[PDB]
Amino acid sequence: KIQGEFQVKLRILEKSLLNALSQASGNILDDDSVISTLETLKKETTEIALKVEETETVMQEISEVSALYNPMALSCSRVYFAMEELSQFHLYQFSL
Amino acid sequence: LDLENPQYIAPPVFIQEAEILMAIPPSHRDAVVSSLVYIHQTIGEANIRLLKRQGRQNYVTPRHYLDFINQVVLLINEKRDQLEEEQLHLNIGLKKLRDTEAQVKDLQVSLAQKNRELDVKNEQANQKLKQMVQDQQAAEI
Amino acid sequence: QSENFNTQMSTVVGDVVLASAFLAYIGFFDQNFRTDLMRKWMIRLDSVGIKFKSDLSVPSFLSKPEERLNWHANSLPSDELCIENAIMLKRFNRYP
Repeated sequence: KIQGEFQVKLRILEKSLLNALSQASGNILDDDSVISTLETLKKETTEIALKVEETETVMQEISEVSALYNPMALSCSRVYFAMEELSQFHLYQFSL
Repeated sequence: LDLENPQYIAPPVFIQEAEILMAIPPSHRDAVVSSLVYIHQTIGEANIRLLKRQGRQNYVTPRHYLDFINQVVLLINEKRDQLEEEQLHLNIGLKKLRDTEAQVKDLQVSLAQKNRELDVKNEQANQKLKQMVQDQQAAEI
Repeated sequence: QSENFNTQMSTVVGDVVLASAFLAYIGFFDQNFRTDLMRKWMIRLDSVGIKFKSDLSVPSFLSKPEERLNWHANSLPSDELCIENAIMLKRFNRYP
């Protein structure tokens, strides 16, 4: 979910890099806009090269925990439909 | 709606279809539009399979084809636009990088020209410091 | 980031077609039939010669990640099925 910031923070940071370039073209090597903006971009860009280190944990934990519950969850499904088969007798009517 | 593609080729199967309406060599538009017909028909098939395999019944009249076609155009207008705007920013911006690098890449070389000169204006000048010692010191005799 | 789009912008034609049919014919059918139909539509787009994401995700391709989460919060099954229906009940075009 947090990846929603990664996109926007990078979306704006890109517009600043350009809006910061439309001022240099003269004092380039000695300008803050063309220097800071770009520096900020590089640093915060390593977020998917540094942070993702934990992502592989979630992307894995989820599947692992699921297979550890799926067998149980599946049981409920079958247990349910068993009742849905009881509808055969007008009296035994069970809604999900 | 531009459904024409220049790099298209129209595979053999599609060609054998276009004939046995679609300009000699099947065009991209034909590829898409022709498929729309295929897709629509598969449903009739699927609806018969249902009634058979399962116990339900469904129908697929032209009303759907229109809902389908109308849906097909609406999305290609929504997705294409968002994609273009996203390419507009990428293109415009990328022009600055390729260009700004040219201004800097070359500037560094010009700056290297100044240092390439200093090596002569400083080393050869510093050589005057050698003749100053070799002469003054030897003159101290 | 620019290269990535060149490919995305090339499959837009196919993704729209597939996603469209999904929103005008699928709805009625169940998992089995739904899955089957999709394969046919894709096999067709290939036989003919049209680019499209191999593993296209209609639900995702037709709704931001922020929109979905809200659906579940508003009482909606978290299965792969209801998430698809949620998409149909949104971009619908002939009163659900």
